Amino acid sequence: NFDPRPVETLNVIIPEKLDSFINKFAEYTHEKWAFDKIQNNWSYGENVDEELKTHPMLRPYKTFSEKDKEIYRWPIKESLKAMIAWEWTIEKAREGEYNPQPPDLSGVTLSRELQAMAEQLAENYHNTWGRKKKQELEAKGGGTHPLLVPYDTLTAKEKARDREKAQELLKFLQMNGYAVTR
Ligand SMILES: [K+]
Repeated sequence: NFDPRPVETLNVIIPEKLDSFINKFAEYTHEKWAFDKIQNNWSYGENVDEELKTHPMLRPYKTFSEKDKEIYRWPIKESLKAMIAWEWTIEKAREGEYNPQPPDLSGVTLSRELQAMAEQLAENYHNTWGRKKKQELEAKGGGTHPLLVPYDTLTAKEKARDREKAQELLKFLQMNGYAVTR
């Protein structure tokens, strides 16, 4: 049985001094996506077109409106607000380390303790998805979904996407010299 309760972020305020990290990481996530698109021969085009493989977001993050940057910044803000909600500390302890070439995060090793923190983030992403999914199903007439179970009961394969998202955030924080502790 599954009763997902993602942490409540609505009144959680991110400190001003994280705004710079938020934009850098948003730019990173856009570049990564763009890089993968371009490797499959997508190119800029005014419209999204699956036959022609064009996408209007295939251009520099720097050239976006605030609305389009927000596509990438929103989910990062939601992750940071969950961490702040859980009373984790995020502090800049050290100095940090169209043709997108985003940094490679393959070589970033997270401590066991940060990997443990990634599990709480992943479970929260799963609970956010599961709560939204229950609403979506009810709005459409009812029905079910095989992943509407507690995160801990998921298979390793089923957990991967939420683990990868949680690891990417914690790796980019580390790379930019942030210590994350609880
Ligand atoms: K970019």
